[PDB]
Amino acid sequence: GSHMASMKKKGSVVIVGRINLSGDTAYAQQTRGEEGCQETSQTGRDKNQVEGEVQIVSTATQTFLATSINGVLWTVYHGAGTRTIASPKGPVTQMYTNVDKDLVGWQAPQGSRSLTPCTCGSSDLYLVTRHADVIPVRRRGDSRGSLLSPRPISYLKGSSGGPLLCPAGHAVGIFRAAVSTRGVAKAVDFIPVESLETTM
Ligand SMILES: CC(C)(C)[C@@H]1NC(=O)O[C@@H]2CCC[C@H]2OC/C=C/C(F)(F)c2nc3ccccc3nc2O[C@@H]2C[C@@H](C(=O)N[C@]3(C(=O)NS(=O)(=O)C4(C)CC4)C[C@H]3C(F)F)N(C2)C1=O
Ligand SMILES: [Zn+2]
Repeated sequence: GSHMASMKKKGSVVIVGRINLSGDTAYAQQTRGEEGCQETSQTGRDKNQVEGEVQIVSTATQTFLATSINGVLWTVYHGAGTRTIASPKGPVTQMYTNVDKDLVGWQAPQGSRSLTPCTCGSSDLYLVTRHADVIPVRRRGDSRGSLLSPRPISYLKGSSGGPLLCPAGHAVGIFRAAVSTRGVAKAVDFIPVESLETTM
């Protein structure tokens, strides 16, 4: 538009839940409903206590995941764009932005826990989805892995930004895109943790 006085501001990304991995059972928890999410996106002020490594995040139009690794909350650019994230003292600007990698990052929220970058060199991985499904993935290249059991794309939608983990629970990568044919996801593409470590 040409009328700057009425130009709108995009809201903040908002943490609305988490994938609980602290015990023997993975499960999703919601920490904020849709109305409170809307309010928090506009103010950028989120007073909720943050816990865990994998957050469920939302904008006005999308929901996806974000994963703390080495004190940075990482997610995908196709979800967050250049948006700030809401925090107790207001909006927080991204400290990493790389559209070529489909990658953004903010300082990790106070109270969050960070995953350690994997140095195991192992190819037996586990994808964690927004529904707290743990999906075995065999690593097939620097940024690719195959599902041991393929599943319709619907079961992976909304899990970009989530982690691929090694058998020891280290972060190996961030889920970016799916490889699907006839609607069935047979493989996943992820941002390797080394690419995060280079971006850092
Ligand atoms: C056909 C398909 C499955 C839709 C698509 N496959 C696909 O493109 O595969 C090719 C071949 C193998 C790698 C990939 O190379 C292209 C790179 C794509 C990309 F990822 F780097 C990407 N960079 C962007 C940078 C800037 C702006 C937009 C971008 N858009 C991108 O990709 C787009 C988005 C990405 C996506 O849907 N991700 C997921 C997801 O859950 N999102 S989400 O949470 O619902 C949501 C949309 C709320 C945020 C995990 C997959 C879930 F659904 F399984 N896409 C399309 C796909 O996965
Ligand atoms: Zn490891």
